[PDB]
Amino acid sequence: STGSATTTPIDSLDDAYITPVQIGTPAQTLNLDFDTGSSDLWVFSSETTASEVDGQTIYTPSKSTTAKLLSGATWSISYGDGSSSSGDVYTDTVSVGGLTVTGQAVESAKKVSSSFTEDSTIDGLLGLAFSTLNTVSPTQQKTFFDNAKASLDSPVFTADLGYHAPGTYNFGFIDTTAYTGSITYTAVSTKQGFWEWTSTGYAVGSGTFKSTSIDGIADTGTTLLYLPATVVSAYWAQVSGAKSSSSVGGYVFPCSATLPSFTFGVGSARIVIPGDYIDFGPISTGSSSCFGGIQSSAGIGINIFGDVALKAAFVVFNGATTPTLGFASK
Repeated sequence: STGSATTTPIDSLDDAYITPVQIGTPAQTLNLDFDTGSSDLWVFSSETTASEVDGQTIYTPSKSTTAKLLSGATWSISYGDGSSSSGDVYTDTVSVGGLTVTGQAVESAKKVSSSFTEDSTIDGLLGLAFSTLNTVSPTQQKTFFDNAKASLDSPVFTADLGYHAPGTYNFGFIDTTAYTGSITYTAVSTKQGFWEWTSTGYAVGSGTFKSTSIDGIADTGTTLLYLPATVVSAYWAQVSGAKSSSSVGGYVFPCSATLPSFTFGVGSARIVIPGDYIDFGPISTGSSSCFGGIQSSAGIGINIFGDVALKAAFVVFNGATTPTLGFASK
């Protein structure tokens, strides 16, 4: 089997991408944030505290003839941005782009933190990291991809995120028309539950490539590119007037600037992020200070190849017995 679904930016900045997901019978379609940095499929629901729902579409398990309470199971998750959610668990039929999994754990939120409530465009998350990170207790549950894997034509999914445009998540096949050149594959460590890999270096603009190992994760659920402070300083030093602002929470730059590209290495291959992908717009409406799309990871504990990086590539998440990541230009 295969599946193919379009993913759409939630706003004009590409802050996140939503993908329609069919849950239950008859289908209830919710727009979920596919997140290769986490491993829970959770949804706003008829159980979510009413004051914490503000425009999201909810899953109502009592209206699904295939929903079953997973008795005794609870979940609770906290994300790297400080947001969180928790609740109980149903199993139900879940379909993405024509690919159907029966018995998928659908984690129904009883509580969500304010950042979820305040974002009416995201109805939940669909985790695509390794199932070892799934938070359901006392019986950990498998991700949608893990459940689908055995049925797929090939045990892979691909992320093809658009810049200011829709893109595609495919399951079970690699669309050879969706990229240019060849795909370069690189080793993955699953020791932390992430799609963790080592970039071979970077360049700023037309500058020389610096060969240096940068361990990080491929994370579709993170907007920006978070890299070591040395690398980030080297980038922003090429933008007149750019500076790190403690009050704003990162590097800002004059909105009048033209940003240089940023290149990262994948083995001997190179992925170029155009400068325009690094512009996240005014820090507040009408400001002439703009927020940068490359930020320091120093306070995180891990480097994160988020959407800024991934949308410059066609990315293969190869879930074979020994997982690997592939990157191609497009």
